[PDB]
Amino acid sequence: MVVKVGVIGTGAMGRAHIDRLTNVLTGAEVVAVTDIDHEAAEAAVRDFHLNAKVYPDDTSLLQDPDIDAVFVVSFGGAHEATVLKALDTDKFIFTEKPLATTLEGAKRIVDKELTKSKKVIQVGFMRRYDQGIRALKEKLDTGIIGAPLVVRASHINPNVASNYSNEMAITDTLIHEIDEMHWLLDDEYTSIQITYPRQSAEVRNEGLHDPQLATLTTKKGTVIQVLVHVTAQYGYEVKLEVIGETGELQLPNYGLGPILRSNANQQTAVEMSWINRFIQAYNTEVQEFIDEVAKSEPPVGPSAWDGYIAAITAAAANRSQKDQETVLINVAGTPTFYQ
Amino acid sequence: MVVKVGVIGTGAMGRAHIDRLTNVLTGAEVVAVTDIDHEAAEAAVRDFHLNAKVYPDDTSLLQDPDIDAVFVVSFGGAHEATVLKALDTDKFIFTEKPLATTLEGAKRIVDKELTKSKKVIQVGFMRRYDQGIRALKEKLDTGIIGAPLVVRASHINPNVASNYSNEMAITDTLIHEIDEMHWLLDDEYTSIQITYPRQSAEVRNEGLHDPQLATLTTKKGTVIQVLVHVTAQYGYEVKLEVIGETGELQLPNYGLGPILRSNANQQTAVEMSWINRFIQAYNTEVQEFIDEVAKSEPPVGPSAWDGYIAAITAAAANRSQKDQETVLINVAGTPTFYQ
Amino acid sequence: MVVKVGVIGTGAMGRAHIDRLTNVLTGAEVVAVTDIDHEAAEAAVRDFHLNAKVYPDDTSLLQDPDIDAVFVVSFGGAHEATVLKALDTDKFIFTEKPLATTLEGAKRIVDKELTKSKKVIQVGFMRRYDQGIRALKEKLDTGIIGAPLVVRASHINPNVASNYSNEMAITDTLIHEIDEMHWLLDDEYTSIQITYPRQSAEVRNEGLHDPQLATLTTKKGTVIQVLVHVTAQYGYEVKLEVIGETGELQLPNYGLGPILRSNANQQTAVEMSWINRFIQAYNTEVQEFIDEVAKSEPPVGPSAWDGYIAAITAAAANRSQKDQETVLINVAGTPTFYQ
Amino acid sequence: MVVKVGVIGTGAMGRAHIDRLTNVLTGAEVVAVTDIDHEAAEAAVRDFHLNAKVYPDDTSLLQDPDIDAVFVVSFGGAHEATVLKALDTDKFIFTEKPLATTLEGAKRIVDKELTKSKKVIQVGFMRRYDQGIRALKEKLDTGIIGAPLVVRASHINPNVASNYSNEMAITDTLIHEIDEMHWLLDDEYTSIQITYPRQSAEVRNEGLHDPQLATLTTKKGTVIQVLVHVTAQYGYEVKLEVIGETGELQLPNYGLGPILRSNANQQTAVEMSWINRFIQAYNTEVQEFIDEVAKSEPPVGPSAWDGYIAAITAAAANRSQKDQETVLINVAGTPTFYQ
Ligand SMILES: NC(=O)c1ccc[n+]([C@@H]2O[C@H](COP(=O)([O-])OP(=O)(O)OC[C@H]3O[C@@H](n4cnc5c(N)ncnc54)[C@H](O)[C@@H]3O)[C@@H](O)[C@H]2O)c1
Ligand SMILES: NC(=O)c1ccc[n+]([C@@H]2O[C@H](COP(=O)([O-])OP(=O)(O)OC[C@H]3O[C@@H](n4cnc5c(N)ncnc54)[C@H](O)[C@@H]3O)[C@@H](O)[C@H]2O)c1
Ligand SMILES: NC(=O)c1ccc[n+]([C@@H]2O[C@H](COP(=O)([O-])OP(=O)(O)OC[C@H]3O[C@@H](n4cnc5c(N)ncnc54)[C@H](O)[C@@H]3O)[C@@H](O)[C@H]2O)c1
Ligand SMILES: NC(=O)c1ccc[n+]([C@@H]2O[C@H](COP(=O)([O-])OP(=O)(O)OC[C@H]3O[C@@H](n4cnc5c(N)ncnc54)[C@H](O)[C@@H]3O)[C@@H](O)[C@H]2O)c1
Ligand SMILES: O[C@H]1[C@H](O)[C@@H](O)[C@H](O)[C@@H](O)[C@H]1O
Repeated sequence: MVVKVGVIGTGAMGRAHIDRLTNVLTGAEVVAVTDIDHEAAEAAVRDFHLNAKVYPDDTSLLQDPDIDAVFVVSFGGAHEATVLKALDTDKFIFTEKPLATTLEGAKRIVDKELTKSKKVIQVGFMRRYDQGIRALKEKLDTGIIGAPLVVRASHINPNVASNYSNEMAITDTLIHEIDEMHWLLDDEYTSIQITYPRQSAEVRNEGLHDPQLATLTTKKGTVIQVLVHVTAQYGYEVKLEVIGETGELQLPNYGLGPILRSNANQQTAVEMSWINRFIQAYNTEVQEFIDEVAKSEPPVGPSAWDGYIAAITAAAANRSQKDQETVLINVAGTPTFYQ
Repeated sequence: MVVKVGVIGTGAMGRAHIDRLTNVLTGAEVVAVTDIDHEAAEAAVRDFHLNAKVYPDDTSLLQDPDIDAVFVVSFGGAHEATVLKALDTDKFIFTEKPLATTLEGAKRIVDKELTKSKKVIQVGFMRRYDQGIRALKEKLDTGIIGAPLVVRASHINPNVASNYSNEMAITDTLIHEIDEMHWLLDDEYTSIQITYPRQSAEVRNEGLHDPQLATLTTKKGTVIQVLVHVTAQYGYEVKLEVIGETGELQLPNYGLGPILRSNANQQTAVEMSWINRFIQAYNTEVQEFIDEVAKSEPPVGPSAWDGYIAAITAAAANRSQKDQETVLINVAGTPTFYQ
Repeated sequence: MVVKVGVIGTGAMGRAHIDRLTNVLTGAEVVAVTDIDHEAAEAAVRDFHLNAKVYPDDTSLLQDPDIDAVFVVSFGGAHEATVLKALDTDKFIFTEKPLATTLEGAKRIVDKELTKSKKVIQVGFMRRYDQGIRALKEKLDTGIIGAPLVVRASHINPNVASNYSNEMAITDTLIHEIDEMHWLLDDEYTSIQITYPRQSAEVRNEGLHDPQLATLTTKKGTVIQVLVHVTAQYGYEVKLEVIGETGELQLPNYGLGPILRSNANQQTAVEMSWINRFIQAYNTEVQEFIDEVAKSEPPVGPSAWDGYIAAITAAAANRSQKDQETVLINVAGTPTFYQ
Repeated sequence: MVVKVGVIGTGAMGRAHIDRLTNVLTGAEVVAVTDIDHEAAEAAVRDFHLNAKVYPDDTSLLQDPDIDAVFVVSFGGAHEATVLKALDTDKFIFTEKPLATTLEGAKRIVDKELTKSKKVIQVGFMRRYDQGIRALKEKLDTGIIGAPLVVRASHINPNVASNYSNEMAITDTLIHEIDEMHWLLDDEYTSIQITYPRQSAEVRNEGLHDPQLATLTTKKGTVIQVLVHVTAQYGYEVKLEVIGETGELQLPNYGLGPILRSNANQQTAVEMSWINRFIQAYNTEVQEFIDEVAKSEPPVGPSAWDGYIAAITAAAANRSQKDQETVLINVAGTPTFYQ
């Protein structure tokens, strides 16, 4: 039997999740939608040929007793309240990142979900589902390179829109690494420091520093060095290297396109779209959520606790962006509810 | 509508197709299976959690009116009779390659299908659906390397089962390249020659020559040199290089796993089976079949005609296997039914 | 103590050898030169600031008692006579390839050398000294991939000059693979066959077929497939893959230049010059010869007998070029003098 | 003419330089040696078949008027006094790194050299002669990736001797990157900071932190992140990546050895010896020195001023090692003498 889904927020990513649920993946149907732009909601039903109700708001959607799960894909600042409303129902909840735009909001969601008899929230950190990143983590966990001492990573994007701010370097971009590293390493963060190399001439946006260097430390002492470079021009690329006691692991060459020998060069195309880079991870992530719902079991993907960790770390990083000083992080031990 | 599927042959690939139809793809349910090994059939039903009938043979399964489409996934030599029996029904038919193991068998199938009012057979030539191979073809077709003069290909398997015969080097293995190159180049064959290099000590099957070299020539004069090496030990690999007038195109190494630096080496894993190497291609081809069946429309993928055309060249190769002499090929034009 | 060298032929490669001997390598001095173009010879003296005598011909140069070794770097057709004269002296002899332009010439040399008390000839087949090619042979010889069954190789050149003939595809280009493969495999050839794929539109030379496919068979059964492509446009490239019973070996990409990420591509440069490609090999080869002469020991590089094997094989290939048919090769057993 | 050389310090590197000068490179002869271990010097003479005088100390050796140049290859701490003595002579001076073990000693040398009628000192920072590193610099200097924003580098070593100390992570290992980067970027340093990640279990030496992270900043604002890992086990490796405004450049994998397909992996060998890694650079660096001396021209390699920059920066690094705090660097303008 089919997992009946409501979607709250039918913009870009909302529509892409609808497409996933409707066209790409198995076992679900979108039967309700809402958007504060009623017209956007109506277009979704129309464009994807859904047999679905358009609700005027989130509150009314959430009272529909036939909806098994909700996807929250509205503006980030709007997640917190909506998630708290859905927690007054029994529905499963897939929220895109962030769990909340403040760490205070995140803690509320955590505290409330912790009052429930079982976990219902999955947060949209898709990196964990990417085949390559997953395969590296698995290899690391065999012990073949010993303990992880240093991690070096890059988050490379070709160009940004007019609306991209200095803070979004953290909240939209580094956030992926923020969720990824503690999971990768099975460790907790103790600090974050953002430093600014010389400013790129390619930056067109007021207040945006690019590139940015993020250094994180963990409780076991692993140091993580992330390069964030969002006006890099050449392509979209995610790089990851783990330095171990006895060896190293890194992500392979990405891409399926051919190797061209021509005009005194050998070359391969580089991905230009993060959308395309992570198509697989999005599919895998959402299919897993649906599969869990379908058997009336809690999600096994990133949780509200993960969302809270990310929120705390992002806020520490936003603080660090002001003065380039190291900010400490102390995250509480995970409630057993979240293991 | 959800397509109700029967699967005939529930070995390695039968199982993989059941898995994908059940857990990954959309719009299908496996409702019946059969295998000459009843235990294998029962194992498939249980391992994939099916509510499926287990029929004692193909003929009984084919006479179940509730089945919309059948998958023929038995030993290659068994496809011919099963496909012919299925053509006595109104079911859609997906057969794995080869269409048959002889030219005469393939021709029987085409002759019978031509008596029907619409086309119902798709053949599992999945290479055409592989994203990398498609990307190479599309780049070739831009003209960037000029005309294709030579193609070099490898079809590498680590080992074979005890039932793998010399003839199967062509009908089970080379058949992929036989179909592929004529699609890739939009050209047809004028000859094939099989030669036998130094026999590997790794061969364990009586009568099997390994490796084998296949030289195919096309009408436009492109020469294709295929290496078939099915006891290679190291891994499963498909390699493709197109030599043009002004450049070259090559398929990249396939791999998701990490690069490991350890013990005086830098290494990456190689796939050990088709099952994972071509998972995308199998998913795509099968989804397309199911989507067509759902509309009660003929398949748009490779046809029994493509199967026959390949069988002509395969039969030529099997003839060449006897004396290592070149065998001429001149295939008939595509009948209107198959255009 | 310094090996005194005379150079016979002071053209492009003659000058390059002079340069090596004078400015790059250790233990030698060019004290005499000759060229049928006297002006070229004088120029070589001035240009390399030599303390050397210019002789009118090879005969007179060869009478200088102070010369320990001669370099034969004239037109290929001139090698035979000069090498035969030099064998009337006790001097060591480095001849560039070919040993002789006919097989009968090569045999005359071998027969004459066999009367001497020690071996004095090294032939300039430099591939054997290329570090990459050597490293591959070495790894092969460890047994790690088992016995070599098939060799796939490419000799890629961007364009040719107007003097380049069909037969030069063998005598100037394939000759390197002809010397290389029997050495690589510790084997003897039994046949060669040249075939012509579709003719490239890039060919501008009368009578030239390009590309050419060369297939060689060996006594142990290994099949060698070489692609010769001399109007390839994109670069100069030497490729080598050995298919073994239990694994494969291939040369890596040549070049030390950086990997560039730019403009939606990842790229490395491709060499356009065979000269640049084989700088190291030429240096290593000549240094070895000099080092042997310095000890008054026989050269240990490719011998007149290797020159003979090359000549017989090349002749067979030029024969095959007429009709694309296989031509047998039965090389006599190696004389103990050459073992 | 032949450059007559004296060598001070005939240990591992001094013997390696003697070997270069005698058996590999052109244009030099070792005619004098000294070592505080007299038996080591005598042994160098025997082992390399030198026609050389053994002197009991540096002072005595420096009085041989037949010596055109001296090589200083003693303990680092002995370089300063010896170089200063040598500057009272007219001989040219090749000193292995470091110029001096204190910045004050380096200044003394600089100050003294500045009084002379020509520059005579070259310092053994061989990285600048490495073909791959040079090719990367050259490409960077074309402007193709825009301005350099960040540099990421690794200095990876398998294991260290029992006498390797924490400070040697800087003075023996990071010193190479210290000289390299300011040259690479044509910039000057403004700061250095050494941080200590998780301590490796592979460390056997009391007080040694491994790995170590070094962050250098430059006047133009480029940030350099170096990973120093000297108990890495797997191999010896130098990595370099330059992140530009519009692209990236990175050094390719080192090695000419083959790609092996075997045992479910594709692999290439990793160098285990620093010696073999930089053999080319050592040869080139020394040949260039000898070629300059042959002409009575000043060296064009790394100078005493480069030695001073390195000593200042190393000193700052050793200071940073105490508390992991950033240390400023402000080197004086380069004297015209050293331009
Ligand atoms: N990689 C990822 O995981 C990833 C990628 C893209 C976007 N996202 C996240 O998805 C969310 C949406 O991003 P987007 O790119 O689609 O933005 P968007 O602006 O296109 O779409 C958001 C939609 O939400 C609607 N909306 C806003 N507030 C609402 C409310 N309270 N209730 C209902 N609807 C509301 C808007 O009208 C709009 O239609 C954001 O949280 C974004 O961070 C995540
Ligand atoms: N397209 C591809 O890449 C790909 C990959 C693997 C296999 N195949 C094809 O799939 C088919 C099956 O191969 P496999 O690897 O699964 O082999 P397998 O040996 O694992 O399984 C074959 C199954 O067929 C059963 N069988 C044999 N004859 C039968 C008959 N008359 N009726 C019913 N069942 C019968 C056997 O008992 C066995 O269970 C072959 O045609 C093979 O060429 C294609
Ligand atoms: N091993 C290699 O890779 C390689 C590379 C280049 C050339 N070669 C060989 O080197 C030889 C010379 O080639 P090149 O490119 O220098 O050609 P070139 O034409 O530049 O020079 C040849 C020189 O030989 C002189 N010469 C001709 N006949 C002579 C004779 N009887 N005595 C003395 N001098 C004579 C010519 O006047 C000319 O100066 C050829 O055999 C060529 O095949 C080998
Ligand atoms: N550039 C490079 O990459 C590189 C590599 C290795 C060594 N080096 C440098 O080479 C120098 C030597 O290192 P090594 O590995 O050969 O060490 P080593 O200990 O093997 O040899 C040093 C030699 O110097 C002798 N010696 C010590 N003090 C002396 C003095 N006052 N006068 C004369 N001789 C003296 C010692 O007896 C010994 O024989 C060091 O400065 C080292 O840092 C540079
Ligand atoms: O049946 C399989 C299948 O066709 C594979 O794709 C091929 O690689 C194997 O050689 C063959 O035995």
